[PDB]
Amino acid sequence: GLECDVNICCKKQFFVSFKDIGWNDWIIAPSGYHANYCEGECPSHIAGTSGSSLSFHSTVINHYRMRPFANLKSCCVPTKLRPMSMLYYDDGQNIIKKDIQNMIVEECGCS
Amino acid sequence: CDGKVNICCKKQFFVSFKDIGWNDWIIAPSGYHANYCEGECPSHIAFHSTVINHYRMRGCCVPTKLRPMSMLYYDDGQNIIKKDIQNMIVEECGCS
Amino acid sequence: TRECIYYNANWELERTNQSGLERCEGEQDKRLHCYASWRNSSGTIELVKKGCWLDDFNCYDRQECVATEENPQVYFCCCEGNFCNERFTHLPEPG
Amino acid sequence: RECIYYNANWELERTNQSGLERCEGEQDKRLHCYASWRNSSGTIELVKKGCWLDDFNCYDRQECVATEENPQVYFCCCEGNFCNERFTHLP
Repeated sequence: GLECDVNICCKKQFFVSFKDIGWNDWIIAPSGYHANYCEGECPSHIAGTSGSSLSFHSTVINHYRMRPFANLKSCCVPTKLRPMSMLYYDDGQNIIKKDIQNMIVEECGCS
Repeated sequence: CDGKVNICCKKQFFVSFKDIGWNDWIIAPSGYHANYCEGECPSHIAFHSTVINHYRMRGCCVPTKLRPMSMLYYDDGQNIIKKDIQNMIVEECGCS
Repeated sequence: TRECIYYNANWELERTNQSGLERCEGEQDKRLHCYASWRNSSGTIELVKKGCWLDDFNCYDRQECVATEENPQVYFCCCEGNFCNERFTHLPEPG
Repeated sequence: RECIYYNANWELERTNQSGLERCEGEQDKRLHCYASWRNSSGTIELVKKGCWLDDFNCYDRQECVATEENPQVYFCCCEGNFCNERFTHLP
């Protein structure tokens, strides 16, 4: 629906273990995180519409559409992301604590 | 954008409310720069960012950053409303 | 930071107060403005709304609240600075 | 949320060494404190203490307990005010 279990654009639960990609030699904490990703089809069910019916932005494009955006396609992408704290070694081996934006995909929607 | 690659990038686009038909319900602003993303993904030229693309070299063009905007307008029942609308102005584009 | 005069003629249906101040919020980079809006069909002012208004280049560096459209049905002005929408006027400009 | 703040690398990072940190967060999410330290044969050397955005690792923990047994740098996080003022190792 919006959360997945093979279907419409939805949010797939996914855990990235830094050990699985080699980054545990520079990241101290966390040892991984629920990054998630988006996947699925972007259908056209709602007449008078491209993608999100609520977005002003794509309603303006959608309107300017129906009279230089013919070539446009809709993917399943993140609509909401959330930051995460990380404690890691920078490239001079100083220990850094930072809040990294856009780490965790919280919601998916068709563009 | 580039005369040589079709890279993913920000294209400018001003919206005039009087043009599209929307000035009878929208008091303010008269308009604004509602840009748009075009180009081809994935990017080969030029942090989920990196976990993705780094799982990708081994394993769409869309707004990556947006500004909200205030609007004064007539609602459906003919009342004047003011709302701060999220995701109105594309500042930056990138590949998902 | 930034405080603005607050007025809502539509306080009843939205559930707010009618009259006050509003304390402005906007993320780090950006400017914050005040605004007023009103009607005037026949000489008598009819307040609509006053409040905070997000970063908008039409408001940049305006210390007074001056509506500039020629002959609107609803007047709107925006400004920079604390309680800048306490007063408002109309100073039409070609357009 | 408020947390104990400590920065062993204060000089280079140009912060204060110690104090508090008031945590800020978006709307629907939890706040946590963390601690981090070295333990070099019986002697604790503090690395950093402060606030910690929502992570599932910290959920319903009143106590700051080390996540790992023998790493070079230990980490704990916890939920509630000043829960990172003291901490502990695993067994």
